[PDB]
Amino acid sequence: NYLYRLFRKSKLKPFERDISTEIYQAGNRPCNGVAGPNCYSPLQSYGFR
Amino acid sequence: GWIFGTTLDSKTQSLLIVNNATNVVIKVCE
Ligand SMILES: *[C@@H]1O[C@H](CO)[C@@H](O)[C@H](O)[C@H]1NC(C)=O
Repeated sequence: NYLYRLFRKSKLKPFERDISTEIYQAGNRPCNGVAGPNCYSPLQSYGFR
Repeated sequence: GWIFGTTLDSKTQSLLIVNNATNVVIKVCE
């Protein structure tokens, strides 16, 4: 139930919130909302046990 | 009034300030 963002194209300004959910472009081919090579979701879920 | 934002396509928070000569309405959501 807890998620953290690990991929972004820049660094945040102090006291800023960004809650957008778009597929990160880590390569050259566009993601177009579909996961694949060089295309990952920006938010990874925590694994608390 | 004035609108503010990055892309303004219901993908990010967009600051909106509206004057109607009675109050000032400020909202953040897209
Ligand atoms: C705000 O949006 C612009 C538009 O893409 C971007 O270049 C900039 O890095 C963003 N600011 C932050 C702090 O991420």
